[PDB]
Amino acid sequence: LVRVAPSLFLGSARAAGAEEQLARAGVTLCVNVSRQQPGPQAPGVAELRVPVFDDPAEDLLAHLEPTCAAMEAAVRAGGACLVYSKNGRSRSAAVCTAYLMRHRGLSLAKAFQMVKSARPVAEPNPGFWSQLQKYEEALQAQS
Amino acid sequence: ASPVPPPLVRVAPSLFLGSARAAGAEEQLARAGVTLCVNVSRQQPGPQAPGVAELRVPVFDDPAEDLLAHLEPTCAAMEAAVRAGGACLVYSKNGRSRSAAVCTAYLMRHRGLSLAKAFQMVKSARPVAEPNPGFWSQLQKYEEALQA
Repeated sequence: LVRVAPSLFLGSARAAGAEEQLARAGVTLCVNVSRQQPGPQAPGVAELRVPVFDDPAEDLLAHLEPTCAAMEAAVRAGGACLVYSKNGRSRSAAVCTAYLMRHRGLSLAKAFQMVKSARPVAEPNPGFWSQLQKYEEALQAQS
Repeated sequence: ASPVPPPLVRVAPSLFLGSARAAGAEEQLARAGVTLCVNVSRQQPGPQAPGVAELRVPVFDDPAEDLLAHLEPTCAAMEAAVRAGGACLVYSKNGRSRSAAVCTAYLMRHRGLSLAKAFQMVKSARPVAEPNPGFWSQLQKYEEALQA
C-alpha cells in the first residue's frame, strides 16, 4: 500500500488481502475498481466495487461522482479509503485523482501529481485520462 | 430456509429492499433502474447483475455487530446514487433485519424522517421487516445523533 493523501490509500491486487495493515492504516472502505476481483478479507471493512475493466472504452466517468461521494463520507466519518485495482496503476489511480479533484479542490495536474508522487507507476489509460479531463470540466461548470 | 417472498419491494422512491433472491433478479433490477446494490452481509453473494456498482456492508445479522459504524458512509453512497437518477437495492439474506435497518437509517438521514416513520415505511413495504434488537438500539442512537 501507498498513502496518497490523508485518509486516502492506493493499492494493487493484494492490497485488500493485507488485513492487518488495513487495520493499521485505519481503512474503513475499500474501493475495488474491477469486475472480477476478490473482496477484502478485512473484517469490518466495507467494500464498494466499481465494475470496469482497465480499458479505454469502458465508462468510468459515470461512476466517478457516486464513488467519490462514498469515499468522502467514509473519510468524514473518521476513517480512510483504499482504492485498488489489479495493477495499482490505472483504474485505482483514476479514481484516486477523481476523488482529489472532487473533494480536495485540486486540478487534474496537481491531483495526479499527488497520486504520481505517492505511486510512481501511476498511469491511467488514455481513455480514462480523457474522462478525467471531462470530469474536471463538469466540476468547473457546476462552480 | 427459503427467504420470504417477494424477491424485492419498493420501500420509497428510488429505494428497494430485498432478500437473498433480490440480487438474482437481474431484470427487475434493470427495469427499476437500480444503479447501486447494498449487500448488508459478510457472506451473501453480490448482485450477479453486471455493471452495477455494489457496496458490501460486512455484518452478520447479530445484535453484537456494529452496523451503526457503517451507516453514514452507506447512506451517503445510496443518496449519491439516488441523486444521479438511479435507484438503490438494499438486501440481506432474509430481507428482514440488516437490509431493513439500512433502509430505515437511509430514510432518517437523507429523507429527514424520524425513526418512527422511517421504520413504518419499511415495515409497510416489507411486513416481515425486523431489525434485530441490537440494530434497533443502534437506530435509536443514530436518531438521537441526527437530532444534534
